[PDB]
Amino acid sequence: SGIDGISSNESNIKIGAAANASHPGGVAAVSVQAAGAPYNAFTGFSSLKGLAQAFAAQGTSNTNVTVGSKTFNISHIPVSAMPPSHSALGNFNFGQVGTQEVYFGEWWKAGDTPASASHTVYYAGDNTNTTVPTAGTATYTVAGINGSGSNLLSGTFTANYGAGTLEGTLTGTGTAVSSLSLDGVAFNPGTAAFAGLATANGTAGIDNSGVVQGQFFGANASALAGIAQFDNVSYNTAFGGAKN
Repeated sequence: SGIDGISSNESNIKIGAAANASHPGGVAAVSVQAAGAPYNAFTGFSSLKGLAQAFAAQGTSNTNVTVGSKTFNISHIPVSAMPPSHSALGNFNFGQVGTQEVYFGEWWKAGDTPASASHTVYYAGDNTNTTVPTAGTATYTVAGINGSGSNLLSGTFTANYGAGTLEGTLTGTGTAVSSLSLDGVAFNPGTAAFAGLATANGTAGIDNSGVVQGQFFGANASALAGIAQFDNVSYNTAFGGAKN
């Protein structure tokens, strides 16, 4: 019980819980494993939102973005906008699913781009209260991050709880990925973790090498989050969704 999540490269990014919290295990956090001490500590995403607000005049941003009926708080933290002593922490773009304890995002090393091998995607959320129905259907409004803090992928995912399948496609402009389609993404009915394959289209053409991993979160599966990794790392994407 507590924070669950996945990173596409644990040499660069690990997810966990913020230490010394009022809710041990309940505050989603991220560690830049690519950095040495003291830059590799686990920092709560909530604190990173605060930094993205605090450095806004220098080029970071924190914005409540509406996608249909849902709000996704987006934090954009490029190395170029942060003081030199923060260069080892690298570049972040991440989102929060509403006010739920569910975060999803990406990272890459200082001096790299999202096309570089260090492009890493992750999600993190509190599993403590998660339950998933064993029957019926629901839809989610989903936002995706792919190499940008200003242009998001968006779409609707459909959860078939009786069949144990998650289906749908995200689309967007201004990112390497133009469309991302779940292929056989599935879960045991009544359980939270899902995985499968994916196909992206975009500025490099079709890439069907995608592997998707994620999970439902919250009472009655009020949210979901996950990652999609491809042979072409510029297509690596993190996503989060709120149940409609």
